[PDB]
Amino acid sequence: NQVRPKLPLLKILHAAGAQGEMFTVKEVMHYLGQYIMVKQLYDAAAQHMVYCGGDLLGELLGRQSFSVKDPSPLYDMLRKNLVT
Amino acid sequence: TSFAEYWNLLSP
Repeated sequence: NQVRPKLPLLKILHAAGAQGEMFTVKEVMHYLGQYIMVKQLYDAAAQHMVYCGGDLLGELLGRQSFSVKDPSPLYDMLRKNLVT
Repeated sequence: TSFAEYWNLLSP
């Protein structure tokens, strides 16, 4: 089954190379991960920390950094930005 | 542990 990202998350996925408007959740997670990797946002020495600053992802989350080990805020953003 | 390995553990 596919989900439809809402516009602010869709821009992020497109920035990471996603094409189109409909994706499986695994595909959403792949492209959102790709955004973080290709923009080198994770800390190379503490790779669960993501420093997004004021980029699209930091604006969407309302935070300049987050930890993949504490994913509640990510899951909140994903809930609000994926139409199942 | 790499970013990719941490990221793969997410399960929204």
